[PDB]
Amino acid sequence: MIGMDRRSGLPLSGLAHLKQSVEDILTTPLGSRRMRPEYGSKLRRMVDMPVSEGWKSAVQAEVARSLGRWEPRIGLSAVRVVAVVDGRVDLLLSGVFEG
Amino acid sequence: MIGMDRRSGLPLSGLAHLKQSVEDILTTPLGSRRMRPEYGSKLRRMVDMPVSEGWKSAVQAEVARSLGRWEPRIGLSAVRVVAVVDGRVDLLLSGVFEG
Amino acid sequence: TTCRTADGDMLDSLCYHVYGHLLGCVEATLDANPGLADEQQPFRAGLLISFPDMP
Amino acid sequence: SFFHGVTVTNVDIGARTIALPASSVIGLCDVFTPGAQASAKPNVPVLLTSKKDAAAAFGIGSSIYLACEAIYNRAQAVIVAVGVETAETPEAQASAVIGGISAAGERTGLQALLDGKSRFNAQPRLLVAPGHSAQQAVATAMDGLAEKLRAIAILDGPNSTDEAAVAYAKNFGSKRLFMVDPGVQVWDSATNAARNAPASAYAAGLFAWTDAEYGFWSSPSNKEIKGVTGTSRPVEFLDGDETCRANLLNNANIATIIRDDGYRLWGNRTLSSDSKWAFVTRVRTMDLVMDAILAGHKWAVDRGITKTYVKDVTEGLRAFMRDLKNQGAVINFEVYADPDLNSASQLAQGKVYWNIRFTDVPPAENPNFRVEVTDQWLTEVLD
Amino acid sequence: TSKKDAAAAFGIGSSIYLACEAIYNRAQAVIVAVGVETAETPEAQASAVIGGISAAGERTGLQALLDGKSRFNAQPRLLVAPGHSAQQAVATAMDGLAEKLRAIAILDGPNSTDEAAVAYAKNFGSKRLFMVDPGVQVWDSATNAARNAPASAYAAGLFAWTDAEYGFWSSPSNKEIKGVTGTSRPVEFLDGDETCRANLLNNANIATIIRDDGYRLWGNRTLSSDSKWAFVTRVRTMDLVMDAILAGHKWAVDRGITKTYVKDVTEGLRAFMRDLKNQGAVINFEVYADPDLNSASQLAQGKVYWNIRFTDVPPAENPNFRVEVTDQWLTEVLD
Amino acid sequence: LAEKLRAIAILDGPNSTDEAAVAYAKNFGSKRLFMVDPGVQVWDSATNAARNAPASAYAAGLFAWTDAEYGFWSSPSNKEIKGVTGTSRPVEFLDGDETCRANLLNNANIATIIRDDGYRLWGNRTLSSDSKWAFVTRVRTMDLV
Amino acid sequence: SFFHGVTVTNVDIGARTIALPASSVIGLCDVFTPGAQASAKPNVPVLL
Amino acid sequence: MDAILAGHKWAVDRGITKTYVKDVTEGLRAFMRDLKNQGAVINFEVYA
Repeated sequence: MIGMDRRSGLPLSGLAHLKQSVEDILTTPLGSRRMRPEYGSKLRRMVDMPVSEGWKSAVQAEVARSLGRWEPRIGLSAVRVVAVVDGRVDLLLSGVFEG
Repeated sequence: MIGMDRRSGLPLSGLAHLKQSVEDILTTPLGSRRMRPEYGSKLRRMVDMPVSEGWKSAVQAEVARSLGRWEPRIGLSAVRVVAVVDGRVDLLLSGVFEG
Repeated sequence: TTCRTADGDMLDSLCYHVYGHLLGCVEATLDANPGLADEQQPFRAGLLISFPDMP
Repeated sequence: SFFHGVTVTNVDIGARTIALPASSVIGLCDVFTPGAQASAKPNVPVLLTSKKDAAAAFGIGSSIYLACEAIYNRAQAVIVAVGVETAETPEAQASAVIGGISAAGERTGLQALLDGKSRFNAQPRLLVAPGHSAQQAVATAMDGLAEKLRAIAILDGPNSTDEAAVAYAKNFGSKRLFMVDPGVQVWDSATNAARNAPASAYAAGLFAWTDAEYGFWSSPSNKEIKGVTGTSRPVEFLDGDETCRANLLNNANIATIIRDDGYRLWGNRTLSSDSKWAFVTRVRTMDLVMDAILAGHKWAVDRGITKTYVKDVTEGLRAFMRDLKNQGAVINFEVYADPDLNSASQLAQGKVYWNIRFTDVPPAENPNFRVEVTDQWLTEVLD
Repeated sequence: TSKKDAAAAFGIGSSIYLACEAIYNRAQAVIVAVGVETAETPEAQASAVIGGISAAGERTGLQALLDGKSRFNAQPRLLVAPGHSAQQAVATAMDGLAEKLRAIAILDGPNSTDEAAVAYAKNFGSKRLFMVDPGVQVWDSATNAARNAPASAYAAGLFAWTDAEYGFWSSPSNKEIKGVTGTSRPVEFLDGDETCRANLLNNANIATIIRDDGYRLWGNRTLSSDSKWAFVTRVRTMDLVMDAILAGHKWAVDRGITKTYVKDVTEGLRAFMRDLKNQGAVINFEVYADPDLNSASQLAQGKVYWNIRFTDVPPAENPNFRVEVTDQWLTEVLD
Repeated sequence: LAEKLRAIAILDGPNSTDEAAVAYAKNFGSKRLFMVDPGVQVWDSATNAARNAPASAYAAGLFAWTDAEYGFWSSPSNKEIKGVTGTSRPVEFLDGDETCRANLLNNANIATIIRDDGYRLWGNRTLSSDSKWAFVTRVRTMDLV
Repeated sequence: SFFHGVTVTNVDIGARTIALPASSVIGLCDVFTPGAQASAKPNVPVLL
Repeated sequence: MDAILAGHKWAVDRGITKTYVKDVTEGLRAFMRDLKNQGAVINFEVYA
């Protein structure tokens, strides 16, 4: 599939089109799109929730949900919480490459 | 079950109602109740009986009898004679809690 | 069933919480509302939208 | 013969239970006009538990009923309202909210919230003086009052620009102060227009709602404020930029209301200089487990230090922290009798020490994601 | 003992209730208040605070605090005369009173410039004097404006608060003052500069109130000439472990010098210092009966000597950091 | 007399202010003296009102009750007094403040009566000068063994 | 009796967290014409 | 050097106990350890 780049308008198909779709999904909220209230992620609503073992069960679900809905060309490998520094939660998201 | 406290008249259901019924039974004799000559215990008649191995077979029976008759909400665990000090017989009565 | 907006509320967000879907439910809201489309899409603090029944 | 008969003793060596003091009592103090419709004297505290009770005690149209309206529209909690009378100068209004003491030997302004436990058995955990906390005299007298009650006094900065809000927050530095700067612009039912609210009672409606819906260990820093319809001097936080206008306020320990008309509170950093007590979650759970132990261990003040006494305080203390661990309040705990501080000379004075070490569940204020493309699974398409 | 108790004994408009309000808003401690009647001139007010003895044979002014233990069994440890300590006559009378009570007499200098604060702090040279120079600008609920407080009772609330919060071995020199809504003549403390205006006052053994509208006490040095007794923490713990030994050993005044008496005073003295070490008051200690001073001639007169050596916990008034960029772990980027 | 019987003579101070309560307890210094300062206000059946009791017989009701309930090694210094309905000159003990007015009397070896309507005894220290015999529990078990 | 009652103390001996001062604030100083459209004064700093 | 100076203003009168030097360094190693896996430094050595 051939799409356009977000900045600079360039037609890129494989590498950055798969990256500009996933990295947008993690920070786009629900209801921000016009007439599409189910596109986006609950990750903007996961801010200031307490970091528990049931919280990681939700983020690993919402990564698997919001990318499983609207990005079928990405196979998710692992969403591991690797560091809690100063309230900042480091979640490693290693994704496979297709095409 | 909701009952009243013996002193002070307060309505207590679980903790002290199960205790004011068992601790009363061990020192209430038979025939002291009006028109109920079978309520009470033989433990007031076990005073000045010789402390033998057949005597503990009677007290562990009369604890299991007089509480088994009129207190079904208490499961008796163990009535162990733990000390004979100066004729005083220390019988440990650990009871379970229900409700 | 008239509801009052806030100063940053938008039309398709509001009637998705009320109705549950947006197929044929936004332009019917603009139809049965006098002068709603004339008003700017980021609604003012106290405009009144009457949401119709049976979308 | 010592005693001749049947002895039935009660040894009473059970581990007791510990309850929490409900975590959501709101201490309110604002202006109201006394008269025939106001059923409250202008300096005594009045316990409030409903919106109908707030209008029947202070009258509709008072400045303290508008603060009770902001709390009861969002949450459902217990308000210890004081209520003061209107002074002539606005400077003398700040002298009445602070109060002090009266000539009859009774507390007058904010000091009457110290009578909230001895009169209603409800110690206020949220100290709110809406509108008056922008003055530094009231906010620094509510700061010293929040340590007497172990409460979280919710300040609100002035409605000037962000330079005057940061310079206002540089005066406090104490871990029991929570500053919500941008003013809520709410719709007035009387004038049928938008009026400006101090945005401090609306924050109290979030600290009282999230404790009854998510727990006191959950910060209110992403929850909706239902009543608002505007925000004077609106803040900027677009998507993910670390240099937004709202993020430069949360950097300076100031809570904001980010979104369109501020239907999301934003900020869980209290005005604390120590980065240990920076979060409102860690301050609130600490003052809740330090008062559950204090008000829950008054049965063990002359029991006598036996081996079944220290063990049945500890096992009654682990059972309180284990009812907090599976509830989600803490991650893990460690309750033990102190081996060093329980010496032979400390126990001979009646002192016995217990250590309660635990870990609060921190709020995820920044979930960081690290996305990457690889070539490891590029060789997967061969068979 | 409470803010309701101070207004009932002195009234709201009194200048001594405003010193109790400065203490009770920050901490909750016992106050032995004296109180004097308002004299005519400001010079004759100083002679009433100093006091002395009366014609009836009774201590009147600051000397009435020496009756604080004979009547209430609560000897004062913080001596505060707010506003009157800025005169040299009262502050010299409070220094001699502070050694009779083993107390820390909290002074306050004049609210003039810093040259008038160094020239005032150069008069004393005594290890039981604590000076807080810049005047607190506090809200007055009687005139509805911001008045200038003497800033001496507000430091007394900090000494009473750290004993209940951190212990008596902790200096209040970073804790916060509550009622203060500003500082007259604001002092400078910018980033880390050792030539700030507030640091030059701590170099002259004067505590300050530093930050934006005054919310931090700054300075843990007393007005001592010796550098041994420079810290307020060391003087405060020494006067506390010497009044606990004195009042705690009044059972041993005619017990007879046996072997089970010398051994069981030391074991009651080692256990007292051991309970201070794990509490956090001392770092280590060494309690032993004196080998040389317990001679056979001194023991035969009733004199028996014990040595209690310990180290206090010094306040970390200058945590230094030494950062350097090296190339030592630069070859770690090879595998 | 308390040394002739190896007893514990339960005193009661005056119902005056706390300056007069400490200054009265500074005369005794012996380990067999237990002082309960605030006078109990108790309801009367004769005058049909609240009369002031000396509060020394109500403390001995607790010394006789804890020996039958919890034993002679147990201090009566947290147990409830049943007949009372108040306390003359009520003392302050709010939650945990160590400079409360009830704690300033226990520091001077004086037992008090603390809570609302005065329904608790407070203070296990006897009026002893030695730090060894300060607790009234230790003096009671020593005279019993 | 030092204190007869229950003490609950917060010992406050944990390690703290250190955050960076954001590294990206650009101090600027260049000329402009003050007037009606310019909402600043010609010597004061303006946050942008 | 500006994060350490602005982040250690809590420790300027805490009193030098063994749980203070141990717990300033524990928060100072964690500042550099969270700066090392972030990629800013390569390795470090924090010690009193």
